[PDB]
Amino acid sequence: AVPFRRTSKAKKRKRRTHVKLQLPGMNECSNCGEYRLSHHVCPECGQYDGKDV
Amino acid sequence: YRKLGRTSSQRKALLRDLATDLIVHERIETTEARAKEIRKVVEKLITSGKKGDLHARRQAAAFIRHEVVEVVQVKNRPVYALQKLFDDVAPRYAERQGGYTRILKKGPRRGDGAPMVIIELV
Amino acid sequence: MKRTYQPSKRKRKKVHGFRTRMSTKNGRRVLASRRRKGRKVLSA
Amino acid sequence: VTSAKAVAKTVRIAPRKARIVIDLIRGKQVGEAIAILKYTPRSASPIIEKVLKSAIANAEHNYDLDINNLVVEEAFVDEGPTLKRFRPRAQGRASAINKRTSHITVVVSEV
RNA sequence: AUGAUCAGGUAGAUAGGUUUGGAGUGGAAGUGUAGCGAUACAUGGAGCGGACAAAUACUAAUCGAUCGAGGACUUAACC
RNA sequence: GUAUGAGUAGCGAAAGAAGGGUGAGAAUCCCUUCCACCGAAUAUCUAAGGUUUCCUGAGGAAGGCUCGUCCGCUCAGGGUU
RNA sequence: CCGAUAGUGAACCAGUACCGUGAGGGAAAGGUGAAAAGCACCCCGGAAGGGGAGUGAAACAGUUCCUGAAACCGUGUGCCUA
RNA sequence: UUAAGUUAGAAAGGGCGCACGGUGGAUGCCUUGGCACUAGGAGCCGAAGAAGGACGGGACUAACACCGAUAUGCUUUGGG
Ligand SMILES: [Mg+2]
Ligand SMILES: [Mg+2]
Ligand SMILES: [Mg+2]
Ligand SMILES: [Mg+2]
Ligand SMILES: [Mg+2]
Ligand SMILES: [Mg+2]
Ligand SMILES: [Mg+2]
Ligand SMILES: [Mg+2]
Ligand SMILES: [Mg+2]
Ligand SMILES: [Mg+2]
Ligand SMILES: [Mg+2]
Ligand SMILES: [Mg+2]
Ligand SMILES: [Mg+2]
Ligand SMILES: [Mg+2]
Ligand SMILES: [Mg+2]
Ligand SMILES: [Mg+2]
Ligand SMILES: [Mg+2]
Ligand SMILES: [Mg+2]
Ligand SMILES: [Mg+2]
Ligand SMILES: [Mg+2]
Ligand SMILES: [Mg+2]
Ligand SMILES: [Mg+2]
Ligand SMILES: [Mg+2]
Ligand SMILES: [Mg+2]
Ligand SMILES: [Mg+2]
Ligand SMILES: [Mg+2]
Ligand SMILES: [Mg+2]
Ligand SMILES: [Mg+2]
Ligand SMILES: [Mg+2]
Ligand SMILES: [Mg+2]
Ligand SMILES: [Zn+2]
Repeated sequence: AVPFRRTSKAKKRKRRTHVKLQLPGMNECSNCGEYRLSHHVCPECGQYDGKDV
Repeated sequence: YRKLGRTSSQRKALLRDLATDLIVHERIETTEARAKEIRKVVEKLITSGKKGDLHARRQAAAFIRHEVVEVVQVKNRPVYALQKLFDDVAPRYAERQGGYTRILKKGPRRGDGAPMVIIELV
Repeated sequence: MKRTYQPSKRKRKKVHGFRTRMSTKNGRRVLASRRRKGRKVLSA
Repeated sequence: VTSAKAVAKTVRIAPRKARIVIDLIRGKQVGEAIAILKYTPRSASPIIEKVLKSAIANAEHNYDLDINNLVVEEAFVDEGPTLKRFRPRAQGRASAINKRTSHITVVVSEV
């Protein structure tokens, strides 16, 4: 329950190959022209589905 | 149904509170699952108000919290959440069958990244 | 758990005080050696 | 003349937690990179956002470049001076805690 | 467990609601009658009814974005 | 002085919810309503001990097992008849 | 004879801070520049911190500030790798 | 077209070489402080209150140094 040998740099980086984070799922608001998340209310013009919220 | 991180008595008290603020304010901001659960309760309550009996009124009063919405110059007596539910909210949806509420997603909270929404009855 | 140090002002000054040191040949020895080393507080 | 840069020296966030967000905006147009940083829910995003906007501003003012034709040329995170703290464990011993800092650098150039 | 798998995204019954049901519990509230009263009887297999069934676009699956081929050489048979 | 274990163990008994306000920034600060917990105590005094931790106006580097616009933290003036 | 792990424990507010009821034990910590001439003014930011401008022989001398090795952490790429 | 055969290429990530940074404080140079001695001097202070301290004194004063309610100092004799 305690490491027998220290971990080399190659093995550490190989383990960290999957420890990234993905890219946000966004597109452009039709009214704004600005970026926003899909299926969300855009924070700039405060509209969703062509109607003001 | 879903357990919301709290036991049966605490969960029931959370649902009675949230279903009352939606009646009084008509628009509140909460989290995702916490909104997807009160969606059902508020609509069952509005159906009870739609019936409009005395049996229905008592059955709804067994769930509404007893708090004042606003005081009116009727002698100036206040009105309560049950009165508003049976006199204002329920007559609005006389010609509507279901779906008295909608949920609009907003985005994560700074403190803990919780996905917040807005639930509002129209 | 009752711990080992239970403070008291009187019980401190009556055992470790200056007059208690100065009342004995060996207490005066202690004061002399602390003056020799150069300490800021003697006895106390 | 063609590139501008801005650094944030000794920010309190730890380097390993900021590199994971830096690795997202590398080699991307600034208009898209700002939105990338705005919609990702991490604590390092506001710091990198401020650094990137500072770099864009002093590209536009000092060297008179076109905003719409800028890309994130290079972005990296360096170690800073760490602060040494302690945490009292059980049975009378203490354990070390490192409050690490970082330096964040971003460079914008035309493409 | 999370990925994954499967059923769907207005070319819609995918989830919630609404309307009918069903299991389950067992005779609701209000009013009336009998009794001094606890209580009993009627209206009435009544009322309630998470997760089960069928209908129904009322609410949410809007709008968009990303990835993804033009196919090496040699020989062998009609060619 | 700096690594590996590793973004891993832990974050120290407990019920919170929404609406307004402040602010560059709010689950965490202020106000309101509802809910909940102790109640031979988790209430009120008072010795020992501590020694300014008390109050007001500013502050957000470090301390606070998260955040902080807040604090028994930082700065400056007061306060014990 | 030493030259900042050396030489007194102490080249710096050292028998100090801290530890112990007490007697007692007992550290770490030097260097901008010849001269503060210690960055007016503009820009991003709440600030910190930066990019210009200026002083200076030097700012890659900007308040652990002469020199600045190794461990350690990164960015880019020439050859190889399921 | 089909059949049989042969060989390229690839990088989610990694290895080696090089270039450029960050952290860290070694090495070089320097001296404010020490160590060991030589020649000379001096080898005691106190009831006329000692050695050592506490509290105070500045326009602003937390600390060092100086001073003592005559308190960041008073009188006099010389130097400048
Ligand atoms: Mg209970
Ligand atoms: Mg599909
Ligand atoms: Mg349905
Ligand atoms: Mg149909
Ligand atoms: Mg039945
Ligand atoms: Mg493990
Ligand atoms: Mg855990
Ligand atoms: Mg806790
Ligand atoms: Mg709140
Ligand atoms: Mg109780
Ligand atoms: Mg009891
Ligand atoms: Mg006292
Ligand atoms: Mg204490
Ligand atoms: Mg204090
Ligand atoms: Mg206070
Ligand atoms: Mg803070
Ligand atoms: Mg904090
Ligand atoms: Mg304080
Ligand atoms: Mg040196
Ligand atoms: Mg030394
Ligand atoms: Mg002590
Ligand atoms: Mg110098
Ligand atoms: Mg500045
Ligand atoms: Mg250099
Ligand atoms: Mg020099
Ligand atoms: Mg090096
Ligand atoms: Mg590589
Ligand atoms: Mg002699
Ligand atoms: Mg003698
Ligand atoms: Mg004179
Ligand atoms: Zn918009």
